Amino acid sequence: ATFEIVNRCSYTVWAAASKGDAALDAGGRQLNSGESWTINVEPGTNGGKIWARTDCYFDDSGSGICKTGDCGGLLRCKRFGRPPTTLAEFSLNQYGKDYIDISNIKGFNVPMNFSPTTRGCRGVRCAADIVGQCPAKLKAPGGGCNDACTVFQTSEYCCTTGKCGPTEYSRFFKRLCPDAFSYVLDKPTTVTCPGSSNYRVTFCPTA
Repeated sequence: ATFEIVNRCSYTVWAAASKGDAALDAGGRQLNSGESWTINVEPGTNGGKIWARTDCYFDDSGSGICKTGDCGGLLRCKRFGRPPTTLAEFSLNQYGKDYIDISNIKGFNVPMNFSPTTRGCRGVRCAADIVGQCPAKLKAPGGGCNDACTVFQTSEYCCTTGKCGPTEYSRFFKRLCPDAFSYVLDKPTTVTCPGSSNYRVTFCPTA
């Protein structure tokens, strides 16, 4: 499957793509404002994620650091990124269908639209100014808006036991972005697409 990743932000981002235990395609790449990078994701990929990283510095070997979404200091991500990270999430060719969503469970750093470029389903978007409106206690000093689990490490925010409910913090993310997961047990906003659909992830779709 192809995923065209487009940076419409006025700032550079370093896109990342991983399924947690491996990179998807090259795993990461710099996208200056306006640039597009198309990756190929193997059919059947389960639990894949794409996200933006901000304020990165990498040496000639591809090692360094980003202020949001850093994946073990690598330009080419092999693992998931450090919160806060707005997440485009997908599982492909799962009993014949693809499943996509956007999640704020690991916080928010950059607004995004995640849409199919082929027919059969709609896209999802979280493009509100979550960082600007972020509750004081969730503001990440390194940049972005942290989720409450990251900040407080409680069973209720992290849904450790699996019986958690919505919280004042999850409701903030949900109010700003109704179409993205705000906590682990949020009413699903996952979209079912035809198996083997193709997609486009756009950072700063509206601004």
